[PDB]
Amino acid sequence: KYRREAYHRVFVNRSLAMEKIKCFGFNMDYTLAVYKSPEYESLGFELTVERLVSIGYPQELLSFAYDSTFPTRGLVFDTLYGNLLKVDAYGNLLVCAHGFNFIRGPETREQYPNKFIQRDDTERFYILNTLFNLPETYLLACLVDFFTNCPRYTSCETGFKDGDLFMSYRSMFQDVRDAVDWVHYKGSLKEKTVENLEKYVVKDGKLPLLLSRMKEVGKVFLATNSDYKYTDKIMTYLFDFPHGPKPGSSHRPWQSYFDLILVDARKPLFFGEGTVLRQVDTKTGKLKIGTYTGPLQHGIVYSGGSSDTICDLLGAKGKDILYIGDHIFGDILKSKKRQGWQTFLVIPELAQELHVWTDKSSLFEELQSLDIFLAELYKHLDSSSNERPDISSIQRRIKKVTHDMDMCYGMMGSLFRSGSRQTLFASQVMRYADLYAASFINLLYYPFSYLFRAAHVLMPHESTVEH
Amino acid sequence: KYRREAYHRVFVNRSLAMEKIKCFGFNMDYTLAVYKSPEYESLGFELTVERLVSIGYPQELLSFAYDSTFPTRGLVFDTLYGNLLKVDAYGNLLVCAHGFNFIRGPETREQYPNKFIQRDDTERFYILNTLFNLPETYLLACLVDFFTNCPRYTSCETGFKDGDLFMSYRSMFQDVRDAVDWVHYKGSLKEKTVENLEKYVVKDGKLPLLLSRMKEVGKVFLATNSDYKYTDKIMTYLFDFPHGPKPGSSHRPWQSYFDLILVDARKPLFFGEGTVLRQVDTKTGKLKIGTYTGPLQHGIVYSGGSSDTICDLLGAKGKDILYIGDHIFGDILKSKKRQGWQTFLVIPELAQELHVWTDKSSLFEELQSLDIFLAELYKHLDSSSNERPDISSIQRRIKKVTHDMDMCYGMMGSLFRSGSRQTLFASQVMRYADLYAASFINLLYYPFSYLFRAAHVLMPHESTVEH
Amino acid sequence: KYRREAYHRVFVNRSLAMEKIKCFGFNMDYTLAVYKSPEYESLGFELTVERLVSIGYPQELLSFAYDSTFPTRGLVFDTLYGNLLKVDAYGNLLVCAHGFNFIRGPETREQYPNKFIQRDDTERFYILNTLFNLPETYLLACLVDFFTNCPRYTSCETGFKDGDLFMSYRSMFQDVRDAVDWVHYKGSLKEKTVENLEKYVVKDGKLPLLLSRMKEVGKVFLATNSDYKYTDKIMTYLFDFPHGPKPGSSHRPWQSYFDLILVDARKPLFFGEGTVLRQVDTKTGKLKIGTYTGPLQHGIVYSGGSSDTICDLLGAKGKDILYIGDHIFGDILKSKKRQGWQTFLVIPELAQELHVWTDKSSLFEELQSLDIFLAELYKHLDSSSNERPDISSIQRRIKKVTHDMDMCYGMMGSLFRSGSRQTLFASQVMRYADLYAASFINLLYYPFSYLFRAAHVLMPHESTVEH
Amino acid sequence: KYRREAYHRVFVNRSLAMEKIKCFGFNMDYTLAVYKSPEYESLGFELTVERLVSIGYPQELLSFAYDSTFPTRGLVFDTLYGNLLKVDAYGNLLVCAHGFNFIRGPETREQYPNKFIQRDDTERFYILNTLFNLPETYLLACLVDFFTNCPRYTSCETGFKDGDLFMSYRSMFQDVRDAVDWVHYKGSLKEKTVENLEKYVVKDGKLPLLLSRMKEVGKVFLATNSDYKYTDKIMTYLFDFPHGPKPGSSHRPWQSYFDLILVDARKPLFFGEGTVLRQVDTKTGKLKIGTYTGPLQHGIVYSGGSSDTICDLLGAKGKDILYIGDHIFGDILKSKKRQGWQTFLVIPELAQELHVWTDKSSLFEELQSLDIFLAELYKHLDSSSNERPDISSIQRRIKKVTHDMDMCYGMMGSLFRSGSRQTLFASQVMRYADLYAASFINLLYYPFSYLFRAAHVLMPHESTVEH
Ligand SMILES: [Mn+2]
Ligand SMILES: [Mn+2]
Ligand SMILES: [Mn+2]
Ligand SMILES: [Mn+2]
Repeated sequence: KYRREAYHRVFVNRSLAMEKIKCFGFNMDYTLAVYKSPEYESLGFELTVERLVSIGYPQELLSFAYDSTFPTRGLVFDTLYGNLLKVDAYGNLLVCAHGFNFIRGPETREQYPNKFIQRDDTERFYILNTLFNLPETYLLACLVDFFTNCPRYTSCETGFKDGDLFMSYRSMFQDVRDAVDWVHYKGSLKEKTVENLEKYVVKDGKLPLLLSRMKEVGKVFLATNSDYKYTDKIMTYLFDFPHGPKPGSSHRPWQSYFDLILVDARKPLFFGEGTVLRQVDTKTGKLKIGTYTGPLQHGIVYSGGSSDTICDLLGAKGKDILYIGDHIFGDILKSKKRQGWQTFLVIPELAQELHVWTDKSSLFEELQSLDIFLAELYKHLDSSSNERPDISSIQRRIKKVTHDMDMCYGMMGSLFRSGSRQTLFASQVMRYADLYAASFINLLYYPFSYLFRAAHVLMPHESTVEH
Repeated sequence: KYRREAYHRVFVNRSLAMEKIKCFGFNMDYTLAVYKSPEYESLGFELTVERLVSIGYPQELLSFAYDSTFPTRGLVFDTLYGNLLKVDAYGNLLVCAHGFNFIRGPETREQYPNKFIQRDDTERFYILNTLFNLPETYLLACLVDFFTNCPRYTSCETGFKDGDLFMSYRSMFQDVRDAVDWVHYKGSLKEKTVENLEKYVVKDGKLPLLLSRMKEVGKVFLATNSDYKYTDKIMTYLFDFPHGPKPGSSHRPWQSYFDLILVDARKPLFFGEGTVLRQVDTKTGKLKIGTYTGPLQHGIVYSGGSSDTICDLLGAKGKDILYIGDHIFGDILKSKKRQGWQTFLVIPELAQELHVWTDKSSLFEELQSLDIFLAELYKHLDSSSNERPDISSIQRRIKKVTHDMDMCYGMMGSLFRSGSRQTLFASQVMRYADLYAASFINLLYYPFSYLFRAAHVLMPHESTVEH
Repeated sequence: KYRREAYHRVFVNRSLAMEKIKCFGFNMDYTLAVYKSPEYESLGFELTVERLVSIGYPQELLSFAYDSTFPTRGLVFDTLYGNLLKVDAYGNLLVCAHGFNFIRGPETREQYPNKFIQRDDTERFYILNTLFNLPETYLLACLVDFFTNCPRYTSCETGFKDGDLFMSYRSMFQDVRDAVDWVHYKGSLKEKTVENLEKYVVKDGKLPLLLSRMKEVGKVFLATNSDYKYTDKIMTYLFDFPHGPKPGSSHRPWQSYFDLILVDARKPLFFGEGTVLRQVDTKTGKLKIGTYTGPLQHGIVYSGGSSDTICDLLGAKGKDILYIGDHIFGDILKSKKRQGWQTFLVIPELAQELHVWTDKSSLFEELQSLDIFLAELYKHLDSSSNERPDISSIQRRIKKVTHDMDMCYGMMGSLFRSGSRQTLFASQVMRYADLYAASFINLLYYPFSYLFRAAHVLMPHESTVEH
Repeated sequence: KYRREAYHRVFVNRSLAMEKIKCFGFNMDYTLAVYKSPEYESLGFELTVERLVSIGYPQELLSFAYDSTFPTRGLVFDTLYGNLLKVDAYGNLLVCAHGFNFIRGPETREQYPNKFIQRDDTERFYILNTLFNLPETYLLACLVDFFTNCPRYTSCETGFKDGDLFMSYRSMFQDVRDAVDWVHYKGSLKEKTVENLEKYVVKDGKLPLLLSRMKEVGKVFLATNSDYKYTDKIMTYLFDFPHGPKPGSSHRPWQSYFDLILVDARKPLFFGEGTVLRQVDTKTGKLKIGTYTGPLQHGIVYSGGSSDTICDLLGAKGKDILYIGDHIFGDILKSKKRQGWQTFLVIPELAQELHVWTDKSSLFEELQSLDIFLAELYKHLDSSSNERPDISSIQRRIKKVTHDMDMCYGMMGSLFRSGSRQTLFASQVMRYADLYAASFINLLYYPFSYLFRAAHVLMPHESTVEH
């Protein structure tokens, strides 16, 4: 079967007829504005450590340097025990690292009955799904690791003693949750991003190309959580080329690419009741007291609003809308809110994941062989056979190799799978995302008539027995 | 790769080393005692209809004949709208049946906001998961269909006018809930099973052979929900052969195969608090005055108890126990109760579903040809090229062929999937079962040294890109 | 101030000028047709018990005798714990009865977190508001009590073991819900009422006198939920006197008193969408082939319809209509449906409750003496003085005397209050009813020019400080 | 019966034994810290207008001067129509003012079907319950009034046109909700309060007196939403006297009056799950990284936390706690959260209310007379009488007089009642408050042994018929 080159591919959870698509919606941060890596994470990391120091934390935090090779996205911080957990779709622990000390085997079960956590218990466990969580994730490890090995800190099971005062991982987590939040919304993160854009944000003429062709088959809108001063800066840079969509054409403003522009969306509340629909005065970047209602002329820019409001202005309905973004949402209203958008989920980790999947075929093959052999020793055996062939050295070599394969993805494994088992993150992707790729940009390699036909997912009795 | 024949396979969700199994636990009903189909469904069906009529439902209910080709296990009854729903792992409706009229396409949105249900509502939706639910599934369809088309009944959104009386589907469903309950627990269902065991229950000497071999390598126990009177009749019939485990050998009683036997288990409550541990007078079948607990001397038959008590009585830890059964439980206590068994789930539908996967390969292969060709019509295309090639006709042949395939399994399709999407049921199997096969009997084809290595389950970007 | 005798009074929640009333609407059942007590309760009680037994409840249910001294109208059945709850306007438990054992003091907290229920849960709690609910109230108590104390039944938190069967209170309640429904709508309850009208229904010539006088000053209509067959029997019995309105005058048919008559009203649905407006063939009692709508010529008897259609047929606006009845509705459409009637609510308990307020004044006055004295023991005291005067004994005499008072109204006390706190029922009366009396008949003592001026309802700082 | 002087009285909704009280909890803002009136409201008003001007609103807003005689607490802003509504306990409109134009009579019904609003519809209606709402309330009127009469503004039904731009009352309301919030939490409101304390906050040596006696019979805690820098300033001023509790005694720090001090409570979330329990470093007023757990020694000061945490540290249970405050809470968790505090609700408006109730007895009397007379004209009348005595001039004089009585409380009537009918605010008081007074300070006139015995609330048939 013909398939495009792996790195251009859009992958398909649920089938989707692109001719049917009338409106393309865009997330900005980490979707059109891909922040550069590991620079941007380093930036967030350092400002968060500097905020933690300024509010009391010890100076050794300034020795911390963000390491992009530790965190995998989607881990669970357990504020009871201070652990970064990699669980599966149902709650089973696949990885448990205390600080940087990976708890391997039976001693996990000591803390976690049945190697199992009830991931609905959000008072105890915080999911770290988003791309911005990456620094917070490495940081939580650094903090747990440092205090655990710092002689002036007595480690107990839920935190650390220091004389009369006790700092629990729950208190420690909230300080980190505050700092992070403070950095995003009151620190210099936006500011220092906007003043060295070439170091932090990607630029690529494929962005104005693809959006322009999208605008010839349908409408294009932007629904971003950032304000207008931030969005104007970021979007001006992404469209700063000495031409427009194609070489030779005049450059045009980034606004000219969107039928509707909405900032201050307040997602996910955006997707329910919303906030009052407001309008931004594009000169001050402040909200106008008035708001222009009616037709959909260009030059207007909205703040607040609702999915319904955006859908009414565009004159669409949910299934006419392909929402393109890096965030995974719930369906807490899908059973009442009659309107339901399609989804394209951006998953940047896929780029390096696909490199491992190809550039490391020797480990996938050699696992295939150790399983061939295994399935051969037991060939002529049934329950009558009482032979116990030694397979320890084999069972050893499968661990060492699937661990090697794991570590190709970094110290916390693949985003989508630990060893054989799938992650909780993979399931949310399969639940939420009709389409997904490493960047939406890969839509450029598909015609807008394209029929995306879902990939079959097989249960064991389907993947391992022939027709 | 070498694989055992499809109909002897045990399938592996999570990997398992059998050499580490020190106890084999058995469900009785629909595990060891496979009731014959469609006879046993019919017998429950007719007694339930007969119980309903004896409380006032019209005499036309007696014209019903149970029909095995309609129900698929695991469907959801909507008590609001009187519909049988086949949903996916996340709540997406795959199939809506009001009685026998299948709601196809857009008028499902009319009743279900995004073709979606919030299946966490155990006041509106009822899962029909179990093999005993099959009659009650088909009954619900018949009842809603009859009152819909009976001229003397006015049909409403949420029920029927029965003259001056309003019969809500929810009130009608609880009537069917109580009748099934009453028939199983107080009617003639058990008695009419015992007095014609050959008509209702499967027999096979493979059962004592296997259980004899399990007792060579580990302890063996029976934890059933039935009473000892019924359990003696059933287990004695199943072991009525003019020889013991092998041919030529002396027959031994069915008790002799179990180091522990437990009736009145009251699962799932069994698996948490439980009930008081009782001891059955094997003679009367009534409970003893006390309970001689202590040594594991076979001859004692317990009533009630808890998972905890079995493990103590057998002197074993959870991970030593492989619990063999046909019921899917939830991990509601997995995060606290330090003891957690391994599981083998018996899924009988697998036999005839494996038949369709093999004797209907004309359809799988043709759908694949329609997918090779589809991919070929778009080989040289991109967002640049604006050809709109007509695919509607071939896009019609894919519907008819996936409908034909879905219909190879009955009117509600495969247990595990609808066309391409996986069923809620498939995912509950995935969460619960370490191993699964059409019958537990299939263990007989594997050495008890076997390493069951799990099947890789691929995401779209895994199944669709090469190494 | 001059007031009419207590037993002739009409009480005023919201003020009303009768001279502005242009239509008088009548509920039939338990308004115009006051069923005799305890005979009619008994007759429904015995048929419901007899319906339950015919579907499998034990024969001891036939030993039950309906007992008028137990139930108070407006109680809440908890389907979880099988309790009859008397709560206040905000959800505070005043009284908890498991069967006939009254839960007093601290073990109510054991079942109810703050002696409180979230009465918005129409899946767990059921309000028993209506005069037809009285039998079903007492029945629920008997049933829970019998299975609690019957030796062959094991009692659980949420139900009973009926041998191998679990009978939940919720499942037991819906059985009683359907039986009452069936008895009213399909059993012999109506027929056994018609064939001994003198035993079951009150008669009084004050009824035609009043309705004759209303027709002098305004239009008059009947909007009942019963059918015309039943309505003819009932209304003809009520008007069977050997004279018309006054003595000496010629009798006239019961129809002659109504400008419009409406059966099969299907209230409350009547009050919104409604049903199609139908016309009854007065001869057969079956529906005509069509409906001759138009002029208001008396002789036409309608079926179905809506509040809207009555107003159109009478050519009147809501505020012209005074709806006389015994049922309390909710303001679920009051904020949109521009049409809203005035209301007179019939509360029969008021007769004997007015008796206790007058013939038990020995108790009210003594409680007041205990309050004068209590206030006297603390006259010269403040946060300065630290005397702790012993009041426990007098604080005991206040309990026994408020219990004695509460018991002057039956085992569940007054309809409107428990000791000092007001009942949920009292506040629903307050929300719904403009006027209220023990019977609508009491209008007869007021001129149709009367200005009903509302009673001031004082807050503590109003009732307890002088001008 | 003996009663203390009206202005010293504590009023009693539900009975409460003060000997039973172990812990006294305190709200700060508007409870211990009574802000002076109308100065403090003026202050908030002006800063909010200045914030509205700075973000775009027209300069004429600076002409606004806060008028304390317009707002009554507890009104409903309807963002659809821009109306301040005074409704009753169930949704019935008692007052409707558009800006300063009081809609009186039938034209209300044009906008409000049945003079009724569904007050649960919080997307449309905002309740203005709190003391801080007073300026926002007057302001909403000023804004609606100004734009309505400003020639350059075209008034429509849901807002105002100004050429191409439309400003809806919903957009207008959110700007006011923002400004207000901004003033409280980022403007100079706290700041300018703290720098002229003698103009804004009341001081009274009865505060340290009463708290000291409370500390001799039980524990005292503070649970305030303000931070520690604000709380220290405010509390130091309230206890700035040249003595301690009594004349002649040494002054002691305000902290010495509390066993537990909690700031940053985040009520009402405080009363559910809470926030992490933190500790404040009393020198910086910033949060310590550590937190001291264990005994309850003085010198420690908490931030965040939970009702449960405060209750555990104090070693109490809900009914041991009398929570003293000016805010009215819901019981959204009262049906699950096992712990439930008693309540003392501070209602400052009561001071002036009680002056009207006494200093204006001539209007209450003259209404009593017009009702005596009314009840006399209709004395010798029944339904036989067809006399229509003219009572228009009387019915006129009752309106003019109950309007005069109303206006003694200000332009929007009493806090607790409009004319005869009670307000929605009065009902929440009766639901939430076990005790209430104009200031908690009145506890000083009651012994701590005092039994507060609820005031009887009477239904019409109880207040108007004798024993
Ligand atoms: Mn984003
Ligand atoms: Mn079973
Ligand atoms: Mn009625
Ligand atoms: Mn306050």
